[PDB]
Amino acid sequence: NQIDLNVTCRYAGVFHVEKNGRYSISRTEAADLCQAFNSTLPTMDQMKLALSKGFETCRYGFIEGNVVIPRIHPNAICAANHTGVYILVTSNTSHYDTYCFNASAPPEEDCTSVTDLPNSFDGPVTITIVNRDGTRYSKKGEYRTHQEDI
Ligand SMILES: CNC(=O)CCN1CCc2cccc(N)c2C1
Repeated sequence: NQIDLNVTCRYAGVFHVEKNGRYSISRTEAADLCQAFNSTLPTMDQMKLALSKGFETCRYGFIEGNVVIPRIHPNAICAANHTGVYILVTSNTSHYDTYCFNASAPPEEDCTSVTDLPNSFDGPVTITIVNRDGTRYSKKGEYRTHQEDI
């Protein structure tokens, strides 16, 4: 009973989280996941500021209201070569990664590891934070508050 959470650097408090390295987070689960990081789904304005500080990914994820990919450099296989906060318009499906926003993070690029899941609750799941440099932090708990997500 195990979940990997792959996390990025924070940029103006905004970071990306993948569950088990595959698109697998619902909108409800996304909010709960950010809450476990003492974070919220970013607003568009928060994401735009993060982008301006150097944030980009090649993965769709929830923010408040939309599913997006922040892009700095044009890449043909990431958001069809777009730059800026690319907004997903048309999709059949409901499960993505998520972005999260931590107000207490540093104001610009913070490429240190994440070493805590401070607001996880009691539960049976081994949850492992996996940093891009491979650094891991594990704890037993839960973060999902909606039954349909478990
Ligand atoms: C096109 N696919 C991607 O861009 C996936 C990027 N993933 C790849 C897997 C991974 C593992 C640990 C931490 C992080 N941030 C990541 C990021």
